Amino acid sequence: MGKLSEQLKHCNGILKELLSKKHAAYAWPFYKPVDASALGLHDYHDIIKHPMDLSTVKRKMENRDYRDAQEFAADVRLMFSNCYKYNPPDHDVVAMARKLQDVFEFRYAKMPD
Ligand SMILES: CNC(=O)c1cc(C(=O)NC2CC2)cn(Cc2cccc3[nH]ccc23)c1=O
Repeated sequence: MGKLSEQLKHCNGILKELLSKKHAAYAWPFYKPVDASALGLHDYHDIIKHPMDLSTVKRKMENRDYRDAQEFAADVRLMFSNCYKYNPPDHDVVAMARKLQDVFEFRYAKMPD
């Protein structure tokens, strides 16, 4: 019933949408941790100090790690910030990040107060 639980269920809804087939064409680079070794990105962990991905966010939601919506948002935005910091701004992964962030920001804005 409480405000924090209700706001966290909004976040869970967003999370579920970000991982849905509706957004899969652009969301898929954010499903799993960046495997820097597999992708040849041997400078990734020198540039990105706090890696984040939707699977980690989902793990933290399932483990009741997130105490409020603001904590959930900070992880989702960190994932996007990491993409914008590491990747050239003309790489498809950045375009895909932009589109998924647009989904995140517009539904997050509708959070029950
Ligand atoms: C969060 N993900 C990343 O930061 C990421 C970085 C790089 C990457 O190679 N970045 C280099 C600096 C350019 C490659 N991938 C895979 C990928 C994703 C999307 C389109 C693609 N087209 C070709 C590969 C590819 C990612 O998911």
